[PDB]
Amino acid sequence: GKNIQVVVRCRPFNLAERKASAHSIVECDPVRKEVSVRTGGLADKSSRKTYTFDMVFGASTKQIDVYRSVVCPILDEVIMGYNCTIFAYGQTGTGKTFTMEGERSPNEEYTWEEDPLAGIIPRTLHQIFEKLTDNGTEFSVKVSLLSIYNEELFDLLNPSSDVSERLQMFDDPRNKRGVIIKGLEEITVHNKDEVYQILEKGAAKRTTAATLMNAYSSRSHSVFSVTIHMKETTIDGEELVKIGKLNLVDLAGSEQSLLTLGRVITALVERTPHVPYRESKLTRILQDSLGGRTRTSIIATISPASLNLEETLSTLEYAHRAKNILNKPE
Ligand SMILES: Nc1ncnc2c1ncn2[C@@H]1O[C@H](COP(=O)(O)OP(=O)(O)O)[C@@H](O)[C@H]1O
Repeated sequence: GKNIQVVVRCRPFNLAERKASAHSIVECDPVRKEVSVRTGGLADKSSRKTYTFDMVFGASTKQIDVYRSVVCPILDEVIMGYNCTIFAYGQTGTGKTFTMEGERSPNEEYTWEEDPLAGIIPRTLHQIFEKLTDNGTEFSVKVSLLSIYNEELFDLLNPSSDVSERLQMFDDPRNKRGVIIKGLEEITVHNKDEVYQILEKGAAKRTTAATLMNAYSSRSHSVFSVTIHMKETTIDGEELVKIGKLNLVDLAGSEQSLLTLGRVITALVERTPHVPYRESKLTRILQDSLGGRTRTSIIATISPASLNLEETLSTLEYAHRAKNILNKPE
């Protein structure tokens, strides 16, 4: 079965949309894995758009269910020493941050499974520290967070010297599918909770970028990379080294790297040779994590409000395009 999982997640009405007495036009059916939009400016009951995906998560879907479906199979591959990428795609205010970062529950117990509102990124770190420690495998975990705007790279974690300088990138001679981003701040994570500091720094930096770059907030991609270094011995000296990399990507709604990414995924899905990784910064950076038949995931976040009709249709079309799944009968 395809190693490229494409899922749609529709959030619930917030409260503001409630004040604007927003109403629903999106029809979620997680059993048939279909999401339908009911069009009609002057009220239409003779044409509704339906899409099918690998998974459809309605408003009541809890974080752990999204995580268990999308991330678990993938983290499995990363722990085996492979490179994988999980994308979050959708316009602002649809649910990427909630899905990718979520809400913290400090002062509480845990188990990567019990955290009620933790997002993919924190929960991933949470499962990593729990899984590898229970297994008794020696490991280290470092992370980076870069931004892509107007096909230029920006380090969102570098402490000093960080008010506008670009990161440079060039292929590196010993992994033709990889590239080297010199100067890219890589922060080592000693315990799961340390990720919150990182995300805040990233967020602050992102807040500044917006005051310098027009529509940054809606035209930037972020790649949050977590590298896992593992090693197990055998009281004989036999060492097994595994280095895994998981890219958590936040894609800006289609309201360049986005164009090339859809052609690459489509190409991987259709098995067309010559996947155009080189035609954008994002696809060059992730090339080595969209390698063999590695596992890939794309979460499309949408709003259930009629007011976002066009945006939802936009997001859905893109997800549908990346991996075309034929609608079932009836
Ligand atoms: N599925 C959800 N369940 C409860 N609240 C959600 C859910 N998804 C998003 N939200 C809420 O929406 C807002 C966050 O949206 P956000 O994730 O930032 O969207 P985007 O990723 O487009 O920026 C907060 O109110 C957050 O609590």
